[PDB]
Amino acid sequence: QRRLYDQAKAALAKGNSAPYMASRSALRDYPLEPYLAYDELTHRLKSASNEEVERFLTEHGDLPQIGWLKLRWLRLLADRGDWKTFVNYYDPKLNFTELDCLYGQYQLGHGQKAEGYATSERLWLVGKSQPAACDTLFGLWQGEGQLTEEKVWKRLKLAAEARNYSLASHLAQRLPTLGNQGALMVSVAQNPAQLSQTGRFSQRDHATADVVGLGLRRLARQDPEKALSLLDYYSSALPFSSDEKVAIAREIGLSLAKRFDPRALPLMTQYDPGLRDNTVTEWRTRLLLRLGRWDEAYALTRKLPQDLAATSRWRYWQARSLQLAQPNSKEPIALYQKLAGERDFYGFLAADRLSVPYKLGNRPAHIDPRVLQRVRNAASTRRAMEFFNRGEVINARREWYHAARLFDRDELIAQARLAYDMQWYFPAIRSISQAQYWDDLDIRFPMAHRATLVREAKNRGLHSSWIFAITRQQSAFMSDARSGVGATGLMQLMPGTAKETSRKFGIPLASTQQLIVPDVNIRLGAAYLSQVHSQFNGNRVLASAAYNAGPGRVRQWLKDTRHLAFDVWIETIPFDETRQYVQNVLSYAVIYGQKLNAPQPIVDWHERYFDDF
Repeated sequence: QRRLYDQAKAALAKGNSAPYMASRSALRDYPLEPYLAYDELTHRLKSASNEEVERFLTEHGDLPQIGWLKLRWLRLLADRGDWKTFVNYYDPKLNFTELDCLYGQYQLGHGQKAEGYATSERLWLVGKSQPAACDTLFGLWQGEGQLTEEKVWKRLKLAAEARNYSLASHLAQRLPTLGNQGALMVSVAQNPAQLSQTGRFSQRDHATADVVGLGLRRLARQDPEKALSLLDYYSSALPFSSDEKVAIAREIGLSLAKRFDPRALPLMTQYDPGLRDNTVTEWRTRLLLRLGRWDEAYALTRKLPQDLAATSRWRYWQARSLQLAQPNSKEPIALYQKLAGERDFYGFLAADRLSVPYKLGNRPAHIDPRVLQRVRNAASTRRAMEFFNRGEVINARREWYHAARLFDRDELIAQARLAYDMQWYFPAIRSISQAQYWDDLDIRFPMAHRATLVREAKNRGLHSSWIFAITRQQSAFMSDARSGVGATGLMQLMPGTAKETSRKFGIPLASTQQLIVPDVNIRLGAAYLSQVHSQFNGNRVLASAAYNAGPGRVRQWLKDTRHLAFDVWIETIPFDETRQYVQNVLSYAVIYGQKLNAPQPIVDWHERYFDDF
């Protein structure tokens, strides 16, 4: 009929299961019933039989939350010493370190000594604190003389790299001979500038080298110039392995290169001449492009390994570096023509360099309805469908992601289309993306919140395509999206920025929790957008970057320039996030330009060259 399941759900959270038992067989057919079964079993888990739990795991092993039952149940199996059953259900792919440490204890108590050692070492060499279950394991492992001073030293080094200094220190008080260098590693990790006192760190042993090597790699982040100076000294003074040296040169080189210091080039060249490190290789090339050294850039683009060379990034820059080095050569038009077909930032630049139309080619997928029917009738779908109609966004979203976890390519696309048809845009975007079917531009770039975006764009003299592109990159139309560091909503406003932006523009805000309202979020998003637009003279390349990284960052990336090309500037952005972000926004603006029937070239005329001059 139509289900008052909330009676039973209210009974179970908290206390009593009597309504669920009464109701149960009316809900034989209802899809969310097994969430009730789940809690009913979970509250009495400590006294449920094996055969009952095992049976629940077979019948409902498709539930998003089934892993938590396995964790709670396997704790009991270990306490009770019922290892036969523990091992039948312990799954490493749950990623529960409590369980992995429990499985280590099994290994050691049941003959598998080599494997238990290896398990213990694998969980010991971690720079953060581990569960209590692992203390028991590390106790046992130690009691078979495997916990050597070398390994407590190695974990100490990981902990200092993780900046977990209370852990790092506990470990330093456990070094029977190296306790000096342990204390010295923690000092240096906290302030690596102390390495200027070279007399204090010249004790010629491997432990001292470990402290100096860490110190130099950390110092390289904020003072790469000082660290470059000190490298020369310390490499003579101390027994660095060849790999320990290249690891230091890597950080010093990368940090110098991101400040556009040409002293990075000889260092990078000497410590990675094989072009083994992709990141060193890309920034070596980027630094050359910044300095106008086109020939060297070009030579370098020709040496790249297969996996870099195959990218659109370095196909482009091979072509453009040649065009810059040899303006009169025609080898670059061949290279651009092969690339101009790709629907991607670099492919658009290639098409822009040839003055030829961009290639979009919207081509939605041939789907078998026998596949569509199967995915529409899957238990996980039926449940997710029902959570959507109930208002529970997060539960429906949880069900959706988790079913997709094991769907093949055909099924994922079927899933994608089902979500599009509901106007449920972010999950369609998400599913089609993990399907890697990129040609369906209707699903990938839908016109969601069009009224509200097109309105607040005209409001502030901004192009519709550009606001469409920002919110697509920032949220992908998840109205309640939240980032790792607390940026909130469709245009990922930062609580601190939202506060400023509210105050300035006379747009009222109740709270950070109100950033989830589309109409609120877009007003003060599009406000802050026009501000940074105006701060950089209508330059969407600069203005975009500012939106993601702060105008003071963008100002720093503009000193001291003179007639810098826009593509070289974008390519040489120090932050990987902000570089990718800018590239995506500019690309998405092209595409939403076509879909809004207000064409947008990859860059405007006035954006092509800029400087702080």
